Amino acid sequence: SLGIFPTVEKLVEEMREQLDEVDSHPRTSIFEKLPSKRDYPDYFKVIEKPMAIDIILKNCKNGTYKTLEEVRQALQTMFENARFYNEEGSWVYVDADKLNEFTDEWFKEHSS
Amino acid sequence: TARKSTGGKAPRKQLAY
Repeated sequence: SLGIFPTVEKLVEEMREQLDEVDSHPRTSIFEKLPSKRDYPDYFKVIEKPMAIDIILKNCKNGTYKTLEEVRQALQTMFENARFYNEEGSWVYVDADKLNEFTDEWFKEHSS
Repeated sequence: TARKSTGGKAPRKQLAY
């Protein structure tokens, strides 16, 4: 069984369609995979629970996340990690906040 | 805001140590 994967895959596609107004980069870009431990080894010593979109999708396929509540918390952690690690107003920080506002609206509709 | 040209992260300076 695919569990909640079909619904979360739809959410992820909607997130990927949120593009920056100036350069059109998808706001999901920097969140698709974890930072490279080779490039940013210290990220893994300051961020207690790393999270990325690939992990959320794999967790939905393998049954680790069976509820939208679990996905909500995984996204919350992902965005909190980005707001902690990156400078306020940087492209990564703004992408986190804009995506978080979008996902909050989506969860509201799926909890209505 | 536009992506950093190399695509890098934007760590707070203290976290670059």
